[PDB]
Amino acid sequence: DKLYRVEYAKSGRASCKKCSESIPKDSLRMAIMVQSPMFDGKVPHWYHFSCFWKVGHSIRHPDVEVDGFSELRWDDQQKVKKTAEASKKEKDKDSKLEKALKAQNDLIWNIKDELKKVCSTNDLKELLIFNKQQVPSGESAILDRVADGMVFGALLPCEECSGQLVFKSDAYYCTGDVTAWTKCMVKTQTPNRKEWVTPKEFREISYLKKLKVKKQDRIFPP
Amino acid sequence: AAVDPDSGLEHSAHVLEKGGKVFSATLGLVDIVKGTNSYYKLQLLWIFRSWGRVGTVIGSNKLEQMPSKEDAIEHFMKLYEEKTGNAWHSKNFTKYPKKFYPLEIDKSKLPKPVQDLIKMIFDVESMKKAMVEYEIDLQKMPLGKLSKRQIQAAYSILSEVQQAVSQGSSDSQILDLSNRFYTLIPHDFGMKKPPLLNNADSVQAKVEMLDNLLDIEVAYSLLRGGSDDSSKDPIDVNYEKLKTDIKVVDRDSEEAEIIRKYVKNTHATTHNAYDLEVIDIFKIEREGECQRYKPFKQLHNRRLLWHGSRTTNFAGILSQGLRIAPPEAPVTGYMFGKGIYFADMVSKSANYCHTSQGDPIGLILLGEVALGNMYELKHASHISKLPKGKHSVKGLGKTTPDPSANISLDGVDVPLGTGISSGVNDTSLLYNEYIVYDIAQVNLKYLLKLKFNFKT
DNA sequence: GCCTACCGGTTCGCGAACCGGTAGGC
DNA sequence: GCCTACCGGTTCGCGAACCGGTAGGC
Ligand SMILES: NC(=O)c1cccc2c1O/C(=C\c1ccc(OCCN3CCOCC3)cc1)C2=O
Ligand SMILES: [Zn+2]
Ligand SMILES: [Zn+2]
Repeated sequence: DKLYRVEYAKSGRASCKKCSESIPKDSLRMAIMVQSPMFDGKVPHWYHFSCFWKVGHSIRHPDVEVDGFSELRWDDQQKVKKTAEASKKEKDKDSKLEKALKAQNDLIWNIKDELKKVCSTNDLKELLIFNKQQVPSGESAILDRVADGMVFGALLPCEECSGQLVFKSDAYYCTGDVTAWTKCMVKTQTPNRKEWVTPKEFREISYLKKLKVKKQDRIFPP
Repeated sequence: AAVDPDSGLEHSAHVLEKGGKVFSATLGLVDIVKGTNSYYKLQLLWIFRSWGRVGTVIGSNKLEQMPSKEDAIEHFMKLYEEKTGNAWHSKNFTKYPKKFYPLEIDKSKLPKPVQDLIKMIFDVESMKKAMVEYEIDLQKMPLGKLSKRQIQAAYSILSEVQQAVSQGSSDSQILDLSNRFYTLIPHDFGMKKPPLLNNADSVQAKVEMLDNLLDIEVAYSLLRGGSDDSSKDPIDVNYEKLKTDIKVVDRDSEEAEIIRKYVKNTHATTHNAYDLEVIDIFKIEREGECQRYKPFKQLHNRRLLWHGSRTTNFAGILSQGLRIAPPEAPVTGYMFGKGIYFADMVSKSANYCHTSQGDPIGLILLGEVALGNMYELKHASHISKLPKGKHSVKGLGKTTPDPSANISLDGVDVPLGTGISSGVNDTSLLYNEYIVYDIAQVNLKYLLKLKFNFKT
């Protein structure tokens, strides 16, 4: 959908379009989506984050233009936001929300790499299956949904198509199929969901849940 | 089908088939939201895979020799199911999420004006250009004959869209039919998204496309065939295929003056964009059209009326006569349902020739259409069954050719008077329409060739 | 009756190699 | 769309070693 794309390298394999060296794994990298000559589909032209700003591209507002911006770590978002460039109650709720937005961002990130330290992929796969959740393709995406599951709740099936809703940037988009020919287009900020049930098998669940986690709903950007 | 020349082994090894089922399928997949609009041709020559975005250089292919012939079936049926979702054999097909859907592939002794008539109506490259504006795939549609059952389903999808549009159905409902249609009939939009079929005239535009597309494949069906023996001439072979007796009415003829009067007189005051000019008059006589019309020579109120259509259609109109729209097709565009439409004014009919400043010449018909006891209507109304004792329908217009100057012609009433006000003015039509709901009621008399003079 | 140097054959341990399913790349 | 580097899971290959049967010596 978007022209640009930012994420942490899913593998230290892809090369950089400008300098032509291997972009290392788990490193901040940016892309520009182009039409592939070989097949009918868009393809990312990956750049080193350092090399991205010398090609001449100038993203005015990263949060609205670049994809995967909200999924990044809070401090890394500010690096993109700054590098892109180179009343009492109103400002209070405005400032205090950004405090709670950071609070939510690095809460999930603390929870994400906590599971990466303790649990293998097969544990995280069977975590989602136990909660009646669709297991996604990808390592990063699996713990992203497990962390989403634990903090907010196990997502109930869709109203019409009975598919799986997924958090994407600014809302929960339905990824199911209203029919064989077309994909479902349900979208919401307040989806339906029961409470996340961890199985008995968790000797470090008391450590992860002890990280000051109370009941709260997903907060979104302005 | 034959071998795809993208392999490079087209005139070397034949495409294989196991008894009945031919090991060759051309798949398609479109998602209007994503914008994807792709093809996927699979063949078993060696196995050959072709893929890309329909109507563009985007894509690639892979020719690959097999270890053996039984491994070919293994590789073919596996690739097939992986891409399409279903098995190679099935009772009825079922589409699957993000999987593909298979598309169902199947010295001349005559006058100079008559030779030009065949020259005009059998030039198929002119018919190809005609489809370019519709955005039909130009690449492999001439060699790749799209199935009859396929086009009927494509018609059905269009009729479902109009039904969905009429009663303001869901966007998803519309999204599906728009997806379904462009999958079933491959379009060429280039690098931009397929547009949603949400309008009332968009379905009509795509309905007209199918009507024209059909007649081109019919024009091919005539052209491709016969008995290629060294005796007759090339133009004569195509003349005999038309299955009609065409003659040239001389300009000195007294009946020719009547037609030129009928052209000159019945030009519309509102249609002042162009000016007609009769190049030729052809007297036309179809094979057995008098045998089927005999019944309606008993019928009263017979009128010699105009009927225009694309130069591409006249290849089929001569061979099969004037035909009513199929039952699967949508009723959109028609004023009073599916049937043969006629007009008393040459101009109103002449608009259906679809001529431009670049393409000046155009063909228009004159048929002895047995109207009989007429059912007169003012406003538009989609009728299914006619009222009792009525053999035709009439759309009452504001302007009508002078009824006190209606000249006769071989026992046929020719209304070649100039325009005056009608009896009733509570209508939503400016000019008259004459509708027959039976192909037997029409009998084509004259075919004209008209030059259009615009001002640009 | 002992002891023991020598030999054929089974087991055991561990890294190389193999492999099918797949997430990432273009 | 297809290609392929990566992952875990099992197998495979081969030398050390373990072990029992034995025949030349005293
Ligand atoms: N074309 C005419 O001679 C004509 C003249 C005056 C009025 C109308 C005409 O046509 C109307 C509508 C119309 C025209 C063509 C058409 O074609 C449907 C497909 N057929 C094309 C010919 O071969 C059979 C199939 C459908 C509606 C009209 O309302
Ligand atoms: Zn670089
Ligand atoms: Zn849904």
